[PDB]
Amino acid sequence: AKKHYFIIENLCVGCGLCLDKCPPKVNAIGYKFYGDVQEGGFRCYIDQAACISCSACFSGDECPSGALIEVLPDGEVLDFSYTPPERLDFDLRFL
Amino acid sequence: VTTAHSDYEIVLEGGSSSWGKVKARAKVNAPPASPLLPADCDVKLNVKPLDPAKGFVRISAVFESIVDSTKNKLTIEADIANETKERRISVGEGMVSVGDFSHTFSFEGSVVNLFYYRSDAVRRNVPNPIYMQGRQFHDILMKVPLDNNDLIDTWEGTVKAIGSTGAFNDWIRDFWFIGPAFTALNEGGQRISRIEVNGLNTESGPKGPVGVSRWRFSHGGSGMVDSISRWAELFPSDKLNRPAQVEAGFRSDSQGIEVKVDGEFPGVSVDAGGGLRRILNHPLIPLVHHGMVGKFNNFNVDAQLKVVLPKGYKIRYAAPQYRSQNLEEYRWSGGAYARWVEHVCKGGVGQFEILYAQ
Amino acid sequence: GSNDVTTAHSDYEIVLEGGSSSWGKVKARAKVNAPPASPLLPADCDVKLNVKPLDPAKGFVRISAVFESIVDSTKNKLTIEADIANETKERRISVGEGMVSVGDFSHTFSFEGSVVNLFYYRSDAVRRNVPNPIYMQGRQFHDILMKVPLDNN
Amino acid sequence: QGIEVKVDGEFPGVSVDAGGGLRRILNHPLIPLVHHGMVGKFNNFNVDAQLK
Amino acid sequence: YQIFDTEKLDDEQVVGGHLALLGVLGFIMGIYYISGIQVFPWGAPGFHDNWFYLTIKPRMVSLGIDTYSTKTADLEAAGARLLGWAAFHFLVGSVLIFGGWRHWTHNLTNPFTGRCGNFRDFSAKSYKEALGPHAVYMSLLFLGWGIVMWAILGFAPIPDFQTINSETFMSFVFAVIFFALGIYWWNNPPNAAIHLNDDMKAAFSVHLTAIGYINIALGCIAFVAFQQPSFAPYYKELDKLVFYLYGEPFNRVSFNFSGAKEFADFPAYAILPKSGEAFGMARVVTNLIVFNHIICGVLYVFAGVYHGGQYLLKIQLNGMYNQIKSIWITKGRDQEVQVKILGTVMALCFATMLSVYAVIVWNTICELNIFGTNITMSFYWLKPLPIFQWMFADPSINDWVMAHVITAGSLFSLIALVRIAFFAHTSPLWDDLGLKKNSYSFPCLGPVYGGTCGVSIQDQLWFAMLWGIKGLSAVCWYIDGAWIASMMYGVPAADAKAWDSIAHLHHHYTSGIFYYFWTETVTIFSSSHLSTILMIGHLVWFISFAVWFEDRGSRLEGADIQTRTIRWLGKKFLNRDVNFRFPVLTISDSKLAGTFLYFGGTFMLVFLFLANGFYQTNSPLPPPV
Amino acid sequence: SGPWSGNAVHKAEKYFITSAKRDRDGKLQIELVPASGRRKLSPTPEMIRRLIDGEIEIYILTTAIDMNKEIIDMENRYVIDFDKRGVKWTMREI
Ligand code: BCL
Ligand code: BCL
Ligand code: BCL
Ligand code: G2O
Ligand code: G2O
Ligand code: SF4
Ligand code: SF4
Ligand code: SF4
Ligand SMILES: [Ca+2]
Repeated sequence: AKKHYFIIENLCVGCGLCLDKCPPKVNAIGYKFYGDVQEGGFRCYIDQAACISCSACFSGDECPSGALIEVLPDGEVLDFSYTPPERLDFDLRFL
Repeated sequence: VTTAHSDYEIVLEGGSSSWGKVKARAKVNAPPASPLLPADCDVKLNVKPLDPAKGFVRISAVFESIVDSTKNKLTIEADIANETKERRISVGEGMVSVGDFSHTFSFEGSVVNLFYYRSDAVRRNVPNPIYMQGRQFHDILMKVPLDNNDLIDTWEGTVKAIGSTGAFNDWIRDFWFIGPAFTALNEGGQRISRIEVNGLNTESGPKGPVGVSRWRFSHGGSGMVDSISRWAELFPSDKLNRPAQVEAGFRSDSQGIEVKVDGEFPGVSVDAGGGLRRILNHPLIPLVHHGMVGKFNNFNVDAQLKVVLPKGYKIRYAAPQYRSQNLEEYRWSGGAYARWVEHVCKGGVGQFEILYAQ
Repeated sequence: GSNDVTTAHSDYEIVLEGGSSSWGKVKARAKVNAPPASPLLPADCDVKLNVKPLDPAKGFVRISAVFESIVDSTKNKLTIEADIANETKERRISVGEGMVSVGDFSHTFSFEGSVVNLFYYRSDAVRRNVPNPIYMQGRQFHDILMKVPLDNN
Repeated sequence: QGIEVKVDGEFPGVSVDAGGGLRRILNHPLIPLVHHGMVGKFNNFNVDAQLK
Repeated sequence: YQIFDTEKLDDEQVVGGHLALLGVLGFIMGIYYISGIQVFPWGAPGFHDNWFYLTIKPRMVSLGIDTYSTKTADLEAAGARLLGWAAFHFLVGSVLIFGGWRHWTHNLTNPFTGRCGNFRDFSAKSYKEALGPHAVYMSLLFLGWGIVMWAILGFAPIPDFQTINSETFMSFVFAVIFFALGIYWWNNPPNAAIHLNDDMKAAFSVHLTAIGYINIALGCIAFVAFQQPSFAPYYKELDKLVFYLYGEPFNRVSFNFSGAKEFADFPAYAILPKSGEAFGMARVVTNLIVFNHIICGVLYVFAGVYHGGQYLLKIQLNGMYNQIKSIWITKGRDQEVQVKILGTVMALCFATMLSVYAVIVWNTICELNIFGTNITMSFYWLKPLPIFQWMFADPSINDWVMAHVITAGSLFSLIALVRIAFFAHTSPLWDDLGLKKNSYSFPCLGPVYGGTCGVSIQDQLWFAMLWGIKGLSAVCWYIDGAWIASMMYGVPAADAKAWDSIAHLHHHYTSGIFYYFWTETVTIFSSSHLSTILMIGHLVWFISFAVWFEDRGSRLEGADIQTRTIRWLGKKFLNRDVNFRFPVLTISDSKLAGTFLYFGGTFMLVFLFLANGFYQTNSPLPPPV
Repeated sequence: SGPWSGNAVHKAEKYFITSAKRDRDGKLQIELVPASGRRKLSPTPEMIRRLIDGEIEIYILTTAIDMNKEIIDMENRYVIDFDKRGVKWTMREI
């Protein structure tokens, strides 16, 4: 359906937590090695011809690198299902 | 001590729907700021879709009260439609009865809402605008049958007052907002302009003469007024595909106040962007208006907000925190929620926001 | 038992100077556990006010002010910087400029202002019978000429 | 859930002559007091403070 | 194992569960009471001594319920009193469990009158309004205990701090102050405001960690108190008694059963009488009581910090972590104090244990005369300062190393606890890259950057427990008199039997750290019961390696291969009898299961060090010249 | 700023380009959408000045080839006007 999910290549670390939640009838998530898997050479990816937009991949809040995005149906791009409100800070000392 | 016992419930619907059920109970042991006691009231609001092609809906309202050994009743029933997104049309009728006196009326009204600006930067830099200044214009034509002696007396006195004095147009605002209401007008953020009378006529009718009056007035706001800043939210003509209701009742006395509210209607939850939805921003006029009676007795607070979501929806960024998750329900009690409840029961307008997704 | 606790912790300091001087240092800390009456939360703000003597012969001084705030995930900034002088003891002249930026939108401005303050009375009995007057009725008149460059749509 | 404040300042006009050789702290401004009074009545609170 | 997690329960179910648990406690205490019976008032030669009752016997003897004698009237009266108290405990426990039923199911209704009850008013809305009346509730418990002693057990309240009448006097003194403190908090609640919102995880974690230090305090208080002359009638009257335990070396029987067995004892397979004064029973019971509260106290501390992290992580995921005024949060919400605070604790931990470990090896080197050294070259002169020599009896070098091993052991575990407290969501390295922690239990992130194992806060809890073993075990050696000052002692190799005399020890410790194992197990091997515990403890412990090594994927290999053998073996040997497909624990379960086998296995064996005798002499061990 | 404000993954506020429509101007439709996705911004030289200093980063989302002035190496060196080179992410599913 709408709102595809689109794992980012350059940020992925290959932890594989994204791959767990995808239903076994849908093997939409896979691996790519192209090198030695100790300096980050087994990044995963999503197959768009099998994905059925479960949101199990995004709504689970598991990606630690922000590699899952879940682009919105019209044009919008997400990175995590909710973000804190970005305040700004200092130091205090009660005299 | 003066404990304040209150009980709240919201129930939502899934999908793209916006309907909701609302339930409320309340109790205080404080004397209401009414110079006549006791005072009781029931309110029925019903609305059904007249027809969706025109956008016309039919809305009814009934009020009964007993104010210090005096029965008062007000019935109104009308048809409303949005002719444009900033014009609204209404045709309705009703009656009012106090004690033994009673009389009917039929009105014919239009309302136009205008904002002072339309800058799109305000639309791309602020995700959740709150204050929005504007002005409303009301054009009313109402007919009342003159059958009682007192109706004829009021009519003749009004004609004489309108003819004789040159300051009727602005002094009418003194009689208009009786008692403390007038004061709220300044503080609640509103400004009522002088009315403009377009002619008082009398014409023969079915049983006798009928007084016809048509008049125009306007009122502006600095943003706190919901009827102006949220002109689009308060009349959800889209989601009214089935009848909706609001049904409340308070019952005051010399020693505390009783409240009881049911309701079911759309517009409870709105889109918040990025797939998340939210409970609608709390209206500000009721808060600041009730703040003018809620500062008379310091009180203890206990309450329980209980929100029920549909399948697969999760609350994220609830500020203040909730206390329990009974697998679909979320409950707020004590602590920061109690502090916020005490804050808003005195006129405070701090934001308690709930975002939910799926 | 009794009602809500909500302690309010605050800390104040004044430091003066001797002689005929009137200078002073002021320091303040404060904390409350109560929800602010802001229909948008959270909200943060910093303010810088600085002033230096432009030159004493004219009486002209230069004053700057910078505001940053984050209001519910929205950065707001306002800068103003101006020169002020007392032309009389009841007229004041100012020439300054600044800018305001919200989110991505931003624009500058330059103003040219005068202010006149008038009291409703000048009775000297009010000056010889009351040692510490408090209330004093009057009216201020502002005359402003501001120019803003039109560059955005 | 509460409010944080932090203020520094250094400027003239803090102390004024009061006649008879005595000086005083300037009379407290009234507009800030009455304006803040419109938000300070919402929660009853406990007070502790230093003035030094 | 998260069926009773806090975010799923409301407030009443906590009260119901607590009442039910109190009832269960009453049942088991009654069970202990009748486990300590000797004669059965009707006369039925009862039970033999077991470690559960021998732990509480001094308290009963102090209260005039049990006794230290073997006569006609004494045992008959003691059995009757114990039966009465056990029955009373059973009754009160049944009532309490019924009340637990009543509070668990939201059913506070009177059975006699058709009345109801609201948990809100009957009162308090938040937990700070509840602190107050609780102090009034506890003032009643102190008041009742003074009444129970005075009315039933005698012991009129008298301020004599050498006999038990002082305890009765104190319970009335405390009821005064807890009541007086109760009213003030009912009118002036205190304020750490954040504990009321998520009050069943935040406030719980603080209490659990606070209880942990309390348990350690009573652990140390008991050790000092029980060795005073005032406590002599109840603790080292144990020495001049004779004990019959279960698992004692029994009356052996030959194959002639004829069969010249044993000493002259009429029962065959009889339990031999064991003297309780050659066996250091007076200290053995004291060690058992003290160590139980110390290890439980430490464990509560680790749990309290761990659950604080579970809450602490949660408020950083929704967004409120930025949103606290409580100073208990702003003092560490900076990421430059955290490095300084963690830096200054990991360096002090470096400076301390390196100092003691240098001393321990140097003493060990000096005995064996390695590299041509004498014992005169050792630190046999590093006594504590004279202003600190009151807290020790016979101050010496053995006390100096102990006082620092505890510090070195404690701060070594504090590193993990701090890293739970601060780096629950982000660490300087994890924010150095672009990375998250999101689950407080995720095992790793993969082999990227060389490996990312055990970074979550649950793993940090495991290492605190594992590092805490060294600190906890150091207590077992010290309270059993083990000479932790050098790692060999009493060994007949070169100079170990010299410590005595060059240091004027004026006592005689059992052995060194290594030689601790060879000694002591002389008695462990003598008992068949203790011998089985030795074998079981070692079997459980090493199984931890099966789940603690980096092998979970390897075990996932064989499970697949196994499934096909039990699949191919039900094929042509027996007919179709097989559908079972082997499960392997996940990494998160592997560490949870591994830590319990490691921690559980090692401390079932520590029991043998304590519950096998004291064996500390007072002979200065003349020189081996 | 502090790790606990905004998102903990990023060192500053991240933006993405989502629209590239040609409206009589070629690339008026640069729609800077933040990571949280509640706004639709534009080049807006104020955004450019806060970009160039330390605080904004933008990315191009391989799902305006020359109109955004690709230069000449590694198939990507996207620059906006003259100053700063908006890095881009890749999502090649093949
Ligand atoms: C209260 C703030 C403004 C105000 C704001 C509005 C708004 C907003 C509207 C009108 C509209 C009307 N107003 Mg006006 N109007 C005000 C003061 C007046 C006064 C007067 C003597 O003061 C008069 C005579 C009128 C007259 C009128 C009619 C011209 C017209 C239709 C009334 C209606 O349908 O009745 C029916 C009467 C009621 C239903 C009573 C209940 C009113 C309360 C506020 C409803 C609460 C809704 C509840 C929270 C949720 C209900 C949901 C249920 C499912 C239905 N207004 C004040 C100054 N007025 C309506 C219009 O546009 O007509 C074209 C319209 O939308
Ligand atoms: C929108 C308001 C409702 C209305 C609601 C009430 C209520 C409520 C009450 C009365 C009451 C009465 N009504 Mg009426 N009344 C209305 C229309 C009329 C008309 C008319 C020619 O239209 C007349 C002659 C009357 C006559 C009477 C008074 C003689 C009588 C008791 C005095 C009183 O306070 O009046 C109040 C007068 C009015 C609210 C407005 C009267 C309108 C005048 C005569 C004609 C319009 C003049 C001017 C252009 C409109 C100004 C705007 C209004 C000030 C808001 N009503 C309109 C339809 N009427 C009382 C009663 O029932 O038992 C004691 C009472 O409590
Ligand atoms: C607030 C009450 C009155 C007000 C009272 C004054 C007073 C009094 C003065 C002006 C003056 C000015 N006002 Mg005016 N003015 C008001 C509303 C306005 C509005 C508006 C849209 O509402 C506008 C555009 C203006 C415009 C102006 C300019 C014509 C002029 C110079 C401003 C300045 O220097 O900027 C600089 C801006 C600031 C520094 C912001 C900080 C303002 C706060 C109040 C300063 C607090 C001082 C602090 C307590 C101590 C500071 C000490 C430090 C050591 C410096 N005023 C309100 C109605 N206005 C000044 C003048 O005379 O020009 C000839 C002047 O003396
Ligand atoms: C970080 C702080 C720790 C310690 C310091 C500590 C010391 C310690 N441990 Mg340990 N340990 C943990 C931590 C520490 N554990 C943790 C976290 C766990 C997991 C829970 C853990 C586990 C186990 C297990 C399973 C066993 C042990 C032992 C065990 C003991 C034997 C080591 C020894 O003899 O040192 C040798 C000691 C000497 C003084 C050397 C003598 C030689 C020559 C003369 C000369 C050698 C040259 C030179 C002196 C060498 C040292 C150089 C130095 C001075 C620069 C020893 C006392 C073993 C035994 O006691 O077995 C009987 C054992 O098998 N632990
Ligand atoms: C006594 C301790 C152990 C076993 C008993 C054993 C059994 C076993 N292990 Mg092991 N193991 C370690 C200890 C033991 N591993 C350690 C300390 C490490 C860390 C170095 C370790 C590591 C690996 C890796 C990496 C792999 C395995 C496997 C693998 C399987 C192979 C299948 C096999 O050989 O059939 C033959 C298997 C048997 C004959 C098992 C029958 C026993 C009888 C019932 C004795 C009773 C056991 C016990 C006393 C009762 C339990 C009571 C307790 C709960 C109170 C097979 C079940 C492999 C698989 O899982 O699949 C192939 C694999 O990859 N390991
Ligand atoms: S949205 Fe569903 S189908 Fe698509 S990758 Fe995620 S889990 Fe698989
Ligand atoms: S969870 Fe995130 S980092 Fe891990 S494989 Fe999936 S996309 Fe990559
Ligand atoms: S061996 Fe285990 S802990 Fe280490 S990186 Fe691999 S999966 Fe993670
Ligand atoms: Ca021993």
